[PDB]
Amino acid sequence: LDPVQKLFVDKIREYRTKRQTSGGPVDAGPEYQQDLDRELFKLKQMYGKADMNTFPNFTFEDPKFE
Amino acid sequence: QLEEVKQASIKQIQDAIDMEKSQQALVQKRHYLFDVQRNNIAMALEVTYRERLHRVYR
Repeated sequence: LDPVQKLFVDKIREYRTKRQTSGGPVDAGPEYQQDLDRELFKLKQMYGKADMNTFPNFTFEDPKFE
Repeated sequence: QLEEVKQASIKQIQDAIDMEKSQQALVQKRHYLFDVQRNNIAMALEVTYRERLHRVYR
């Protein structure tokens, strides 16, 4: 997260300023939002379009052999 | 004379064997059949409930 103090002081300082804001963590930026929504689609494909907030359920059966 | 002696000897033990072999089998094997299938039936269902508890949680 942190190394070279001579740059680092300013650089890290600007990063925290981000966190210290709630119009986004200082801003967000369209570009990210566009990709987010895309990437969000894809991984739903990755593991099917059910919603794993709920779990599966099954049904039951039998037949006579002879 | 000696022919007839053996002819009934054959036929008699023949029907002894085949009938007694029929008798012994039927009990066990039919007892067999009932329990085998029940087996099969029941098994399936064990799995089917279970698997699912996996599938779902996954």
